[PDB]
Formats: sequence, structure tokens, C-alpha cells
Amino acid sequence: MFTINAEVRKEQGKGASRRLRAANKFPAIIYGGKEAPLAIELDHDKVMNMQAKAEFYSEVLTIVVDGKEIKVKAQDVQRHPYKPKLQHIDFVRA
Amino acid sequence: AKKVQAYVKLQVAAGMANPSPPVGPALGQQGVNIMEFCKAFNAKTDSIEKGLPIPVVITVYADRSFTFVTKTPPAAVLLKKAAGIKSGSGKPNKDKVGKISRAQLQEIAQTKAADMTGADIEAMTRSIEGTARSMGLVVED
Amino acid sequence: MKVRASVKKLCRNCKIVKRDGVIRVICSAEPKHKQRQG
Amino acid sequence: MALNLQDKQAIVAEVSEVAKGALSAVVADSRGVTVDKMTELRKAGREAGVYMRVVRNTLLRRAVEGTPFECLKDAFVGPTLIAYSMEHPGAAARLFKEFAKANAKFEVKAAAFEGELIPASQIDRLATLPTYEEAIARLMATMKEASA
RNA sequence: AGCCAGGAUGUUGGCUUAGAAGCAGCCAUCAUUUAAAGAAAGCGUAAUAGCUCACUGGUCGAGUCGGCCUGCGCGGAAGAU
Repeated sequence: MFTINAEVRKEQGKGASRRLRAANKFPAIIYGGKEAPLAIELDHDKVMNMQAKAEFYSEVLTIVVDGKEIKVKAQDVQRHPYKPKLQHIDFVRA
Repeated sequence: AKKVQAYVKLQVAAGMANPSPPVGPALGQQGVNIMEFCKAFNAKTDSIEKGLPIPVVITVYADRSFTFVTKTPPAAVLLKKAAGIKSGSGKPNKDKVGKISRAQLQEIAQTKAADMTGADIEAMTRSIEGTARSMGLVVED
Repeated sequence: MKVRASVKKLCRNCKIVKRDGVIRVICSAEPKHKQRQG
Repeated sequence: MALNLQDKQAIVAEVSEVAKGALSAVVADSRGVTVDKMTELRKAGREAGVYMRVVRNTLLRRAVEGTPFECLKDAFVGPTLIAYSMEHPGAAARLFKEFAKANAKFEVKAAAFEGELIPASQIDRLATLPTYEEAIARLMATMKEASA
């Protein structure tokens, strides 16, 4: 059971995303069901060490944001084109 | 036994301790005497058996007179005159064709129990199994 | 001596040492294997 | 080294011999050879069979690991290399005397005969455990003390 | 990491070769005594022999190994008043 911790994104966009990535974080989003898509940031190192194993992506994961566990499954992931890095992640509610 | 000189073991003839071609002068020349190999080795040879290969080890330093000592026969050659096929294989090691006995391979290893570390008597026979399966001789247990 | 841009360990014996700001391979076993960077 | 299900077996046999045993001695194989242990092999084999086992266990977590249960004085006999010769059925029969006579042939050493835990002492080469079955020496003076 | 030991058996695996015994190759890459010991990684040889190495047991008694990300530096770096 992987448990991710995350914060809600105040500012979204191109520059904001770039800034996040510079600061060892990276954006991600949750979507699914009746509830509205939730944008969050993630600490990059934690989640990279995570996504290394394959079970990360098959199994259900728990995201903690504002002290609330959301169970999601990793749907899609943007990687940096020529680095072992994550640009962005799509999570779907589960 | 705690210390050793030197030793040249070689399958010699029991029946008559006087070989030229196989060993002869090569069985001892470096202080060893060939005249003391047919007055004492034969003395302790008319009380057991004579005719099969009997390795010998000569205890010669430089004092010209040595102390002949005895030894034991080979276990790998024990499945030739006391098992079956003398060669042991016949063909390249790819197709098992050899064989052994089940009543045997227990009492043939008791004869050479003076050179086995296995403190149990039956523990010496389990090592025979591997030596009896060098090629893969499958037995009828 | 080989003086190379690319200096490397060529065998188990080969050891890499920097002396006076010069990467050098010195090998106990093989004389041919001693190198220098240049 | 395997993990923990392999070392414990060495300690299991060690504790079994240490507790379920008898008089035992020490053989400090600093430079074990092939015939040293062979001569001891014959020596121990005469003891009824395979119960006088001697392996090269001198580790604090191997041979000193079974010290807490029985033979709780091997901490001083746990340094450099101590091949505890734990016994089994019988008594002290000749293990001590045989070890003294074998160690006196320059076979490597025994840490000056450190000793196992039979008595209330530490290092004392005693020859009061050889004879333990003799019952025919009391039948030699009966046919010579009758006429006179 | 050094330091002290072993580094065996069937076995010198067979061939083709001149000879081939770990080490010319070509091929199989197996089993035994098991603490462990490659039908052998290097040296060595007429070829054996011999000398190492692999792994492993002892001594010792705290950290150690080599990948990733990035900062700054080193070499690569020879021209004419």
C-alpha cells in the first residue's frame, strides 16, 4: 500500500509548473467519478523512488491531501524526455 | 604418522618384486635401494595376496637403508575386479551403460576402511556411491 | 609509457593514481599497462 | 554465510553436545593441516563411533553462542581459535589423555589446554579417567596365596 | 581491505594432435569429499610439473560499496617580432 502525501496547487499554468519542478516537486491531478478534478503537487524524489517498482502502478494508492485519504490508481504519467524524471501524473479515483 | 619425507607411489607387481620396464630402477634411485625391495617387501607379501597392483612407498632419506611401508588399493579400481566391466565406461560420457551390484558396495569399502574419514562404518559407503557413479553407473537397488 | 587522453585500468593489477595533477595508471604486474594522461 | 536458518543449526548441534555431553577438551587449530584432524579422526572414532565431533568453531556467535545454556565458562575459551571437543555416551574415557598425547606430537596447539567444564577447576591434565571397566585384576591372586 | 589456511576427487574429461595433463584448440561445462575448491581467470611449460586467482574458514572489530542526481574544478590543450 503506497501512501503519497500531497498539497493542493494554488497557482496553475506553465510558469507555475516550471517553478514547482525546479523546486524538487512536480504537479499531478486526480479525476474520476462525480467529484471535481483535484490538482495537487508532489515531492518528486519520494514519488520517483516509488514509481520505480511496478506494483506502484497496478495496485491502488492512497493520496493524503489536507489530511484526507483519497484512493486512486495511476493512469498516466508524463516523464521528462531524456532524464529519469516525472513531469506530471494523472491519477483516477478508485 | 605425523611427518613425511617424500614418497613415490606406483602400481607395482606383487608377484615378483623385480620389474624392469614398468618401474625397475625408477622405483628408487635417489638413495633408495633396489636390493632391499626383494628381501623385505616379499616377506610381508606371502601372508596376504600377490599379483594385483600394490603401491609401495619407500622411507629413504640418505642413510641408505630405508623402511618399506604398505598401502591400500584404489576404490575407483574396486568396481572393476569386484563389480563388472573392467574399463568402467566403454564409450564417451554421454550414455549410461555401466552397472554395479546392490549386495555389494558395502563390504568392498570395509576392506579399505583404514583410509576413510567417515567415523561411521556406513558413512564410508555413502562416499563409495559417488565413486561408483563417476561415469553414472546406475545400480539395481 | 602510454600517454593518452583516455587512461584506464587494463587489468586487475592496474591502479589509478594522480600525481602532480596527472592521472596515471601504474600496474604492478604489466609494464605495458602503465599510462599517463596527455 | 546463509542467513539465520543456517547458523542456528551449527549452534543447535553445539548446544546439544555442550549440554548432552561429558568431559571435553580443546584443540587450537591455528594452522590445521590434513593429517592433524585425520589422526584425531581415528582417535575419536575409537570412542564408540561418531560422537566425539570436533569442528573449527571459535566464533562468539557460533561456539560461544551455546555457552549461555550449558558450559557457561567458555567465554574465556572463546578467543582466537578453540575447537571444543564435546563428548557423548560414556565419560571422560581417554579424550583428555589422548589429546595430551596428540598435542605433544607438535600438532598445532590447544591454547595451553584451556579445558572444558567437568570439575570445579580450569586447566588440569588429569589421568584419572582412563580405567572405567576393568574387573579382572582382582582375580590374579587366588591361586598363589593358598599353599602358604 | 589486508593478514594465516586450504584452493581436493572421478580427472590428465575426451580427441586431433606432434604433444595437450585447467590453460593449442573443439566441445561437454557434469558429478563427488562438502567449509569450499572453475573439466578452470592469469602466469608458466616441450607437456607435465610449478606459481597465483575464484569461492570459503580463521584473525580483526566499525562502518563499507557503487550507481543516480546536480554545483565548482582537473586532463584532452602545439606556432611562428
